[PDB]
Amino acid sequence: LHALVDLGERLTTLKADVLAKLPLTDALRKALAEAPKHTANIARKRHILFIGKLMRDQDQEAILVLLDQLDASTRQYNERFHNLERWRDRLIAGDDADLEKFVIEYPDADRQQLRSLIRQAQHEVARNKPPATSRKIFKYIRELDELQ
Repeated sequence: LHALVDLGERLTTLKADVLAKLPLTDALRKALAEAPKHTANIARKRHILFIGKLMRDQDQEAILVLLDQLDASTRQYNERFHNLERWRDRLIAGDDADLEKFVIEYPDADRQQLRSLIRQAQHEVARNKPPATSRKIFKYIRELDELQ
C-alpha cells in the first residue's frame, strides 16, 4: 500500500549499478530513468504513484531481499566506522594500556608510528591546536581495518 510506493521511491534513489542487478520490468527501468524529469509537485506525485502501480508487476520479495542486502552491508560499514571512531578517541584520551589493547585487536599495527601519531594528537589537544593528527589517526586505523 503506502509500502509499495515507499519501495518505489527508494528505487529512485539507487545507483544504476545496483538497479541493473534487480529484477525490474522494462516499464520500471523506464519509469525510473524518467523520474528526475518530474520536478513539479503534481508531476512527481503522479510519477511515484504510477511507480507504485508498476511495482505490482515485480517480484517484490526479490527486490526487498536485495535491498536488505544493501542496507545490511551499509549497517556493517557503519558498525566498523563507529568502532574506529571509538578507538581513535580512546587512544587520544588514554595511554599505553589502550595502545596495547588496540594492537591486540590489530597485531599488524606499526606501534611506533601509532605512538608517534598519538603523542602529536595529545599535544594538539593539550595545546588547543586544530586537531589534524586525530584525522590522521582515524585514517591510519581505517587502513588497518580496511574500511574502504
